[PDB]
Parts: sequence; C-alpha cells; structure tokens
Amino acid sequence: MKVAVLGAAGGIGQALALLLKTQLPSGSELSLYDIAPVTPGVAVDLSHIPTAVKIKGFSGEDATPALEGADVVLISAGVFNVNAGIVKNLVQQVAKTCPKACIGIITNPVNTTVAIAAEVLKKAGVYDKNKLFGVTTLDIIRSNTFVAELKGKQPGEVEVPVIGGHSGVTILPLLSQVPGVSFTEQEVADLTKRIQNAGTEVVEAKAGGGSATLSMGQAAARFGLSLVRALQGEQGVVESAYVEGDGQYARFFSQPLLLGKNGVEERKSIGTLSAFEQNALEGMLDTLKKDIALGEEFVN
Ligand SMILES: [Ag+]
Repeated sequence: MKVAVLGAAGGIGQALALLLKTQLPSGSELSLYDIAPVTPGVAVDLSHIPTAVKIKGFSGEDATPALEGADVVLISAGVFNVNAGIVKNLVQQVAKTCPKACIGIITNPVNTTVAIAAEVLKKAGVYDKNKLFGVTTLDIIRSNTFVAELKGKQPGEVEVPVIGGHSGVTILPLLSQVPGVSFTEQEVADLTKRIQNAGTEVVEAKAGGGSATLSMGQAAARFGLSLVRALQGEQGVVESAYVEGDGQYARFFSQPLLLGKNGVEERKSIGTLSAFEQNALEGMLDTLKKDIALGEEFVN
C-alpha cells in the first residue's frame, strides 16, 4: 500500500508522517507533498528511521509524483478563502493521477471541504462516495480522554461514539452509548461543551501561537492505519468519518463505517439517542447543511 500525504510539511503533516513511517505495515510506501520547499528533506529525515516503509518527498506546485500509484491520499494542506482553493486544486490533481484511491480530508473546515472534494470529483467523473472521508477522529480520541479522566477509567479502554459534523455544535458525542458509565445532567452538558470547543483549549494554552497539530497527527494516523488494515483485507474494522451517506440528516454525516477493500463497506446505524442527543442533533443540522452548501457552491 502507498499513502500520500499532501500538506506534509506543516505541523499536522509532519506528526502524521512520523507516525505512519513507524506504524504502517512493512512493505508500504509513504510519499510526502507540500508546497514548502523543505518537503523532500522531511522525507529524507524520516527515511533514516529503520522501518520497511519507503518514503520520498516532493515540493513545487505539481503533486503528481507524490500521487503516482497512491492507494490512500491524506490531505492536510492549508492553514474558507484559501483552504477552499487548496483542497480544490489538490483534489483536482488526485482525480487526474489516482482517482481510485481513498481520500481522507483533514484540511478544515471538514464539514465544507469534504463537499468541495465531492463536487471536484463529480465534475471529473470519478467520484466514489465510498472513498471520500472527512477525518473526524480527533473528536473521538478527545472524548475518550475526557470521559476516561472524569470516570477514572483507563484512557485506552474508553471509546466514545461521536457523530454529526466536525465543528462546534455539529460535533455530537453520544455519551449515552459509552458502556459501563453513566453521566449526570451537568456532566453531559460539561462534557459535550468541552468536546465541541476542545480545539480552543489548545489555542488559548498556546497563547494564540498555534493550534492542535500533534493530537491531530495522532488522530489522522489512527484513521489512516485502520483504513489501510481494511484495504489489505482485514475485516471487522470500524471507524467513524464524515462521508456522503444515505442522507437522513444531511448530505454528508459522520457515522460508524465498516471499512473494506473498496473504502466504505457499510454505513452502520448511529444507534439509540438520548433525548439530549436527539435534540442536539436536530439543533445543529441547519448549521451543518449550510456548511455543506458552502462547499458545493464554491465549486459550482
Ligand atoms: Ag481506496
């Protein structure tokens, strides 16, 4: 399997690339692309780690050599304005060079950029709804951390379902579904708010000087590695991502996905919702739909 990271020179890209270099299956390939001219040496830096993952890096305006042969494309470039055009340009190159790959959109605003990517793929005539993913995994590992801390559980043992979108009120952690624990009314309210604003914690703690890069690299790595396990034939691999699903709530929606050799193998039910969660779901959907329309309109 060959994984291409676009935007590999930024904070998220370098963290992601480091984890993939050390954790992808032996015999994989990792290609790094970023407009920053340092990118070939980010790959050379990583190439000195003795794992059986061949890694090369590319800069300039042409992402094609990084995308040659790619099976998975993870897109972390950017910093709406500028990121809309970057995602559009880069998905255009993906559609021309490796249209059969699975595409993981990390570039935010994920709610909207996944829609941009969809429309660019549709105009290219190669759009496969089962191969376009909004990487929401950072919401899940955050929820796992906060619930484990509150409830005195081991962090690696707690898994919190999170559905919906990837920003603010559209992020819906399903605390009612966490096995073995229950939450008071205040704890639901506090936990949900913290999860929906967790990125702001880092910004304030960085004194406004940066954003979440290292935890985001870890979350993208978790998704990217599960996806590759599935594309190599492992079964029972379930991960949540923002995908063009059936559309019962919105055109794109994050829900549990059984992954397979062709991307999404099955969109799984979001399951039973508490009255709090059903109400938060209904309250955010207009915002989520307008995030989606913004991305559709950028391209069309
Ligand atoms: Ag694929």
